[PDB]
Amino acid sequence: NLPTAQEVQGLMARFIELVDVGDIEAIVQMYADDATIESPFGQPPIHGREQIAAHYRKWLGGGKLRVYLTGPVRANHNGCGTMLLRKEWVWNGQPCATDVILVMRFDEQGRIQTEQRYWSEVNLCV
Ligand SMILES: */C(C)=C\C(=O)c1ccc2cc(OC)ccc2c1
Repeated sequence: NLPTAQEVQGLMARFIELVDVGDIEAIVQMYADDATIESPFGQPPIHGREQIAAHYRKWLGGGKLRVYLTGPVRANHNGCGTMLLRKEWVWNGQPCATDVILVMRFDEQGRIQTEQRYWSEVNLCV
């Protein structure tokens, strides 16, 4: 009854494609109304399309954030998918780069219900 692996792959691919061009309005639509993006920093989770919109607006509004799909998009048949990305930007006045594993869980309507992210900071200074 949930989205097949192929659908998940396509959806996450499209998600990356939407992030690449900074289509925030389109991105927010891919999430469920009560979607949740858990924090990888031990903060309380983002919840609702409003907070998600604000989050993506904040982080993508600048345009100075690069995101590259490094690994292939994998997915099971439990409506869950995973992918490996590299994020590159600069906070304050210090260059920053990190590898990120995104895990997305889709609902029966094909929208993102729960999303998790796992970081691995890239060595740059030494
Ligand atoms: C990349 C430069 C940043 C993130 O991917 C990022 C930043 C902040 C949050 C907060 C949160 O819950 C408050 C969930 C995910 C992220 C992701």
